[PDB]
Parts: sequence; C-alpha cells; structure tokens
Amino acid sequence: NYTFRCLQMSSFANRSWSRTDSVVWLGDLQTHRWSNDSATISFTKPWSQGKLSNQQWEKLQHMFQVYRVSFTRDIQELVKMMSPKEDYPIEIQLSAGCEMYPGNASESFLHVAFQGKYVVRFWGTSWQTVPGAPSWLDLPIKVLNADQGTSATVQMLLNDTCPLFVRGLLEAGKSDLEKQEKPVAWLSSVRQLVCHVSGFYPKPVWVMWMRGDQEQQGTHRGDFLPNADETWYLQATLDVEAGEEAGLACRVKHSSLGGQDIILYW
Amino acid sequence: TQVEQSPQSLVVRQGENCVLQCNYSVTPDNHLRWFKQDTGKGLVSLTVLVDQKDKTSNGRYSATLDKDAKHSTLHITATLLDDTATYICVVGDRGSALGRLHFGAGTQLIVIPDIQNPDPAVYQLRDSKSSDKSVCLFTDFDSQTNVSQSKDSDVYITDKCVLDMRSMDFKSNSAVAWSNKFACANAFNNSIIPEDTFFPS
Amino acid sequence: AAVTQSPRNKVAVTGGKVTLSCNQTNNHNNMYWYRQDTGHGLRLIHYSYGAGSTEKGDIPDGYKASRPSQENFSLILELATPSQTSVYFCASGDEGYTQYFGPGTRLLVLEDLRNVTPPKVSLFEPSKAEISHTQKATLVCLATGFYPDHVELSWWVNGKEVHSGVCTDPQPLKEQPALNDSRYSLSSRLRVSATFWQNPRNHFRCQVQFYGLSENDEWTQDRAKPVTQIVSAEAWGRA
Amino acid sequence: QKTPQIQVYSRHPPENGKPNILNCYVTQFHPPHIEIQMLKNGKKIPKVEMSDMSFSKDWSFYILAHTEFTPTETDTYACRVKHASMAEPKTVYWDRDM
Ligand SMILES: CCCCCCCC(=O)N[C@@H](CO[C@H]1O[C@H](CO)[C@H](O)[C@H](O)[C@H]1O)[C@H](O)[C@H](O)CCCC(=O)/N=C/CCCc1ccccc1
Ligand SMILES: *[C@@H]1O[C@H](CO[C@@H]2O[C@@H](C)[C@@H](O)[C@@H](O)[C@@H]2O)[C@@H](O[C@@H]2O[C@H](CO)[C@@H](O)[C@H](O)[C@H]2NC(C)=O)[C@H](O)[C@H]1NC(C)=O
Ligand SMILES: CCCCCCCCCCCCCCCC(=O)O
Ligand SMILES: *[C@@H]1O[C@H](CO)[C@@H](O)[C@H](O)[C@H]1NC(C)=O
Ligand SMILES: *[C@@H]1O[C@H](CO)[C@@H](O)[C@H](O)[C@H]1NC(C)=O
Ligand code: NA
Repeated sequence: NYTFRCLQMSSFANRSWSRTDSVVWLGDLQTHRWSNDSATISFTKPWSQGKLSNQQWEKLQHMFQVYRVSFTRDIQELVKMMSPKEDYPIEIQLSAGCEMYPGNASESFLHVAFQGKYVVRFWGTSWQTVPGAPSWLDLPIKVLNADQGTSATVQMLLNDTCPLFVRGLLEAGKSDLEKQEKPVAWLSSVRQLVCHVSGFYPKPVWVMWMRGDQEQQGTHRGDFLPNADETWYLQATLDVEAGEEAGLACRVKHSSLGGQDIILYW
Repeated sequence: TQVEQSPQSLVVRQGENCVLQCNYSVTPDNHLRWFKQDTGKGLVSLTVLVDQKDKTSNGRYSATLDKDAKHSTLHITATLLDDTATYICVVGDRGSALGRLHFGAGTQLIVIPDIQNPDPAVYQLRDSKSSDKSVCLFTDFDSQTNVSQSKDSDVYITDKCVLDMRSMDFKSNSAVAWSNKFACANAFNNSIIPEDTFFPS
Repeated sequence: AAVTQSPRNKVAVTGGKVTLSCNQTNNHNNMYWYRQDTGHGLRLIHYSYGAGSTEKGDIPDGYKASRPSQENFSLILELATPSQTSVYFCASGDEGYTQYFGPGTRLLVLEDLRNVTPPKVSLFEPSKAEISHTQKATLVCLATGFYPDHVELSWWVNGKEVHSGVCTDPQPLKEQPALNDSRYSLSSRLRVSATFWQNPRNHFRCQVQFYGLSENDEWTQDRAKPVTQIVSAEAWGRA
Repeated sequence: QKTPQIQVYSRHPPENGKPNILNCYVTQFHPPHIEIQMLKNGKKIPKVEMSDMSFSKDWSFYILAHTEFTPTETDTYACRVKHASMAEPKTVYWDRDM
C-alpha cells in the first residue's frame, strides 16, 4: 500500500531571483530529482520511467519544462497583483501525487503551501483555499481558476496520469521496493544505555531492552533517521542505575532476519 | 520577435480569396487571435482560436490553428473593398490575466474594387464662396488607370481614391487637381488617361 | 465592455509634458498601455493590476504610469522626445485573457512648434455637366496651408455625419516638397444623387478638425495662435 | 521561522582505525536556505555529499549530509549549521558512545 509524492519547493528572494527544485518519492524511495540548475528531470533509479514509452516521457517532461518557467512568471506577477499586501521573500511548496490501494482504487492530491502554511489545494475541477487560509488569496484563486487550459491538464494529471504511471512504477521497481536489508546493532552508554540499530530496510522494525524474558517498559524508541544508502537508522534508549547493567540486552526483530533475532547482551 | 506574419503586404482584386499566415515561437500558446485594423482606426477582433487543432469561422473570414506546428492561417472568402486593412496576429501565453500578448507586425491587404460601368470624365467645380477659385475632378475611370503627380509643382494632384455610394451599390474612382497659376483640359495631361474621356464645355 | 481614450490626437513639443488618459467603466481590475509603430506589433509600456499599482512592461523608458482609481489609467511623458511619436493604445480586462482595447491616441512630438498652422477649408460645388451626364453630384472639399499633417476631415449633412459616398485622400500631399517643414493640403469627395443635391433644404458642410497648440503653449510670433480647432466650409442645395 | 534539529550518527558500528560513513541529519527548519558543514577537529571536511532537499507532511524541510571518516581516540567530528532562525551557528558533536 504505497504513496507517490512529487514534492516541489520554490524560493523567490527578490523580484528577479528565484529557484525551484523538485524531488519525487514512492513510499520512502526517491525516484526523481529536478534541480533548478538542470533543463531536464533526472532519474534516481533505473526504473524511474516506469512503464511509459520514451515518447510519452518526452511529452510529459516537456509539460513540466513549460510548467516551471510559467510557474515562476505567474508567482512573480501574483506578487505584483497583491502588492503591497505580500512581498518577497516568498517560499512556495507543492505536494502532488496519488496514494495507491488494491483493486484499481487511488486518491490523487495536490496541496500548496505558502510561507509554510497549507493554503490552497486542487479539488475536483478547480483551485480552492482551505480552512484557515487568508481572504486575500480569493483574488489569486479567481485568476488561477480563470485558466481553463491549466485546469483540464491538472485534472488529467491527477485523475489519469498519476495512477497509470504509478501502477507502472510498482511493476518496474518491484525488486528495489521489496528489498530486504538487515539491521546491524551495537551498544553504548553516557546512566542511559543506547541500543543503536542501522542498515535495515524496510522501515518497520521492533527494538526492546530485554532483561531475559521481561520487556523493559522504560525503553524509549527514537525517530527513524535515514542512512545515505536508502536504509534506516533507529536507536532505543533505556534509563538505568549503575551496577544494574548485568543481565540486560537489546532484542531487535526485522523482516530480513527471518526469525533469527539479533540479541546483544551488555 | 516571436510572431511572424506573411505576406508582409499583398494586393488582390475584389471577389478573389486570400490566405494570411501567422507563424510563432511563443511558449506557451494558450490562444491565437486575429485582429482587423482599418487605416487610422483600431482593433476589431475577427476570431480567437484556442484548441490544439482549432478551426473558426465568422462569415467570409475563417481560420485555422495547429499548435504542434505553431502555425495559424486566416482565409478571407470573396474579398470586398472594406477588407482593405492591416490584419494582425496575437498570441496570448496564458488563459488568465497573468498572460502577455505577443503581437505580429501585421499583413497589409489592399483590395482593388470592381468597376462594372466606367464613364471617364474630367469636370470643373467652383468654390461656393468665390466663383473664381476652382478644382478639376477626374472621375468615373476604372482600376486599370493610374494617376501621376504633376510636372508643374505649382499644380497639385491627389492620388486615385474609390468612393462607395452604398444605397445604390455603386463605386467610383476619382482624383482632384487644382492650381493658383491652368485649366481642366490640361490638368491630367501627364497621366495616361482613356481615349473616350469626357471633357465637357 | 468599452474603453475610452483622451485625447484622441495630440501635437506636442520636445521637453513638454504629455498625459494620455484611459477611462473604463467595466470595473476591470487590470489595465495596459501599448504603443503601435510601423514594422513592429503593439508593445507593452506599462500596466496596472488595480488602483495604486503600476508595473513596468517591456519598453517603459521615457514613460511614467499612474492608476489613481479603478476607472483611470494614465500614461505620463514628463519630457517628450521625438522618438515617442507613436499611436498609443490602452486596454483593460478582468481575470480572463481578453484585453478590451481603446480606439487609440495619435501623438506627434515635434522638435519645435514655429510652423504649426491651421487649414483654410474650401467647399467646391458639383459640376452642372456631372449632374447631367451621370445623375450624380460630387462635392469636393480642400483643406490647405496646414502643418503638421494631423487632421480629421469629416462630412456633415443636416448636422449628421455621412460616410456613404465619401472618400478622403489616404494621406495629405505637400505644398512645397522642396522645403523641409512644408505645409500640407488634403482633399475629399462626397457624391450624392442629383435629386439630393437639388434639394435646397439639405445643408452640406465639410469639417476639418486640425490638431495644433493647446491653451498653455507659449506663442512668440505675431500671427494668430495655431490652436487645436475646427475649420469648415458649407453649402446648400439648389434646384 | 523554526530552529533546526541536528543529529550526528555513524552508518556502521564505530571502531578506531576502521573506515565508516558519518551522517548529519538536519530537520524541522524554515525557510530552506541553510548552510551545513561537516567538521573534523573543527576544520571543514572537503568531500561532503549532500542529498537533495525534501520536506515532511508538516512542510518542514530536511536534508541528509554525509561523508567518509575513520574514527580515532584522538579525533573529534561535528556538524555546524548556519540558519536565519539562529543568531549564531549551532554545532553538535559526534559522541561515539551515542
Ligand atoms: C504541478 C502540476 C501543475 C501542472 C500544470 C500544467 C499546466 C501549466 O503548465 N500551466 C501554466 C502554463 O499555462 C499556459 O499554457 C498551457 C499550455 O501549456 C495552457 O495553454 C494554459 O491554459 C496556459 O495558461 C500556468 O501558467 C499555471 O498558472 C502554472 C500553475 C502554477 C500553480 O500550480 N499554482 C497553484 C497555487 C499558487 C497559489 C499562490 C499564489 C500566489 C501567492 C500565494 C499562493
Ligand atoms: C477528475 O476527477 C474529479 C473528481 O475527483 C476528485 O478530485 C480530484 C482532483 C482528485 O483529488 C480525486 O482523487 C478526487 O476524487 C472530477 O470532478 C467533478 O466534476 C464534476 C463536473 O464535471 C463536478 O460536478 C463535481 O463536483 C466534481 N467533483 C468534485 C469532488 O469536486 C472531474 O470532473 C474529473 N475530470 C476529468 C477531466 O477527469
Ligand atoms: C505533479 C502532478 C501529479 C501527477 C504526477 C505525474 C508525474 C509523473 C512523472 C514524475 C514527474 C516528475 C516531475 C515533478 C514535477 C514537479 O513537481 O516539478
Ligand atoms: C537578490 O537576492 C539574493 C539572495 O541571496 C541576493 O544575493 C542578491 O544580491 C539580491 N539582488 C537584488 C537586486 O536585490
Ligand atoms: C533558476 O533557473 C532559471 C532558468 O533556468 C534561471 O534564469 C535562474 O537564474 C536560476 N536561478 C538560480 C538561483 O539558479
Ligand atoms: Na510597437
């Protein structure tokens, strides 16, 4: 059950300085990358084109190449329209894509954020603001909804292109997505005992401090932190009194270990 | 210069068709509009094409747009004298007010009017305030005649010009000549005027 | 969705202030100023997205804009140059793409106003022979001695303007082509049925709207101040 | 404006003399203009690979900085971060035993 995200971020510093960069994720694997610096979108995987032919990719990337230039100009003009109400610096973020379910079921989204606040989404047939959004955005939204061409294209992209494309990606990237890399663990202290776990994919993992059979309820699991090689890092910390570290261990369960859990006795 | 039109200028006889070309490099190309502009006056919209492959009509004017090609044509059927005008091509890059219009420099059309019943003559006309001042009106000739500026620079002669009496479906070329220092028999010596020109009195 | 411009025509001197005004009762947020010049398409000078806003277009140099209200968008030239001789066009529109254009404003910036002069207008009555040969009467009007060439000749019958049966020279001819600041002449014809000419209740009038100096332009010379004015000539029919 | 959370951590279990990769993971900041250096002994490491910038569901940005390193008893490693939200640069140190 996977989610495809096209995360775009745009930063307008002056009237005449901006940049827009994009990255694309399928679950937690990056599949595309588009620097302001490059005229073209880059694949970060072998299978990033999906089941699309070369001709369909060209047509699709050209749409984006024109989007980026047009997007930049529009924003710059929309600033001029609202001036002096909102001025630079301006940060703009899109989050666009489609979550995929079994059968044919999908849900496509396109959320826009302004200065870090989610303000606009594309819904059904048009752009609309969301609860909390300023009232001044009604003029921008009225102007963006005036552009019937953009609306039709965006409708096609959300309703058809995204789910078709992602169904393609999932077949082509099957082996990288179903990947099974094993965690490696190690111990340390500072007393707070730390069980480091690293190298594991996919993201679901279980880490507990075990005094033999009994689970130590004080085990504080941290955040999942990324490694560079598209695997994960996690550490669980237990808080103890000194001299009490005998008969204590860290048990780690993961899909790749195949029943054979990692046990580190301290 | 992202919008180029062709031909730059062209001359046709009444009743004949013509085709006007517009090629453009503008990106994107939301819509293309064709304007008509009479000399002196301003911009009458004739049509606007919006689709990837679009076709429009408006009476005797029809037009095409192919966006892959970035190419449009305006076809004028059965040209009338009033079609004499400059025809201008405009490409808008958005479907909203955020867009910029990119204008071609226009294609100038001249339509030569059909003169069914020529009756060439050179009449003298007198001033309503002063019977001693006068002009010479060469008129009722057909489109195959040319009028030339005078040899004597103290004589003045205007170029040919067609008028249209609408009530009677009647058109007539005409030109004027006058001078301080001269008479209407000698006024248009320096033009090749028809053998059967009526010089009265 | 209508848009007006004023003045419709203007003669100015180099260094003078010229203001070209554009009015619009559509409640359109957005207004735009272009200039038309032979060998180019219309080019954007300034535009506005509402009252208080003015933005630079593609060729803004020499021009200030001003949007005092939703209704008015002005184009201000502080120090007019000869290169700003053009035909200016204002337009407006709401959030959509269509820009609704005004009728246009001709501007001529001269180096110097010394030779500005209004026309003498003469009306020439139809030829007896034309009447009898054709059953048609051709009036001829003659604007003469005027400079610069900014005139609008119009034909008026019983206080209403007539276009049918008119033709006017497409350009004025020079009275002394040898000289650099030559005066101009212009001619026009009105043709009607002999019946119509032979009615002495029909009042004919040739009108020339010369564009020249304004009230507030300085005038050093002895001769009458060659202001923007109407000069005309006039004749009735007769059986 | 939000203050960035820096977390320094090694890829493989540390061992003095054995090659490894050191990761500096900067998160939860806004705006995205951010300067990251990885430091050895307080000097700038030359070959620091940076991942592309991305953001989480809360619209907060994140970015993974990393580079090769052999750890030693005698060498310190750190991640220095300049950002508008902070008056002066925050520097967090790799703790080995953590
Ligand atoms: C990410 C998926 C979007 C894909 C859009 C593809 C269509 C596109 O590129 N539209 C272009 C160009 O449009 C023009 O050309 C096309 C032909 O290619 C067509 O003819 C169009 O009709 C024509 O207009 C238009 O420029 C749009 O406007 C840019 C929309 C910016 C966008 O996504 N904005 C969303 C909200 C920003 C909210 C915001 C504004 C101001 C301050 C605070 C927040
Ligand atoms: C495309 O689909 C929308 C409805 O889909 C929803 O909105 C999408 C942007 C995406 O988020 C989906 O996952 C959502 O389920 C259609 O919108 C409807 O259109 C009709 C008019 O034709 C209108 O009466 C409805 O109110 C619209 N629905 C909503 C929820 O607003 C749209 O027509 C589709 N367009 C095309 C070209 O396929
Ligand atoms: C963003 C619109 C949703 C539809 C997504 C279909 C995208 C298929 C190919 C990946 C596109 C990579 C370009 C990202 C575009 C961007 O946000 O700049
Ligand atoms: C534009 O913004 C950038 C931001 O880094 C700055 O370096 C540049 O000097 C600015 N230019 C102008 C003209 O304000
Ligand atoms: C981003 O890209 C555009 C066009 O590719 C360019 O004009 C602009 O200067 C770039 N800005 C930066 C900061 O790289
Ligand atoms: Na121009």
